[PDB]
Amino acid sequence: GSTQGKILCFYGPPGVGKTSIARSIARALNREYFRFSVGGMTDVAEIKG
Amino acid sequence: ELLDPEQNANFLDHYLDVPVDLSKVLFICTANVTDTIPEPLRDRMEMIN
Amino acid sequence: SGVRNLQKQVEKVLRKSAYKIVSGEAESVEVTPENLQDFVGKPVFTVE
Ligand SMILES: Nc1ncnc2c1ncn2[C@@H]1O[C@H](COP(=O)(O)OP(=O)(O)O)[C@@H](O)[C@H]1O
Repeated sequence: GSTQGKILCFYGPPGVGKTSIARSIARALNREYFRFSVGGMTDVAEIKG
Repeated sequence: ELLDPEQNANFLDHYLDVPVDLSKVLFICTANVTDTIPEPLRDRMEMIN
Repeated sequence: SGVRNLQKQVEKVLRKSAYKIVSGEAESVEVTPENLQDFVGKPVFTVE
């Protein structure tokens, strides 16, 4: 019926076009986009202020 | 707590205690190789390739 | 052993029912055990 959550992941060689299709879905579905890298962080406070 | 489909609905952060309601958000994740991600986290989302 | 976590689950399920009422289709959601996995998704743990 309504939208439902689920988590999903993409993986493959760098530069395959991953993020570009991500944004393409954001404008496909019409939802708002916002990228957020989290590589190598350990300061949990950034995720919670 | 973020990625749990149910507990995002009452996400809270140290600054403003009041729960937020993320339930409609569509999280997505990108990893160059899917295996390095710790097992409890990798196990929820599907690993599309 | 505490009941707080079940209280959160049933809360989420209820609020989704509220979302099905206030804007959704049904005027009276009718939860059934077979239905529940719809609302809260598939069971995660099973193999006690
Ligand atoms: N099928 C495709 N069509 C058009 N552009 C592509 C395609 N695949 C990859 N690209 C381009 O390659 C780049 C890869 O970027 P992206 O997926 O956004 O992040 P990453 O660089 O991590 O893959 C983008 O500039 C994108 O336009």
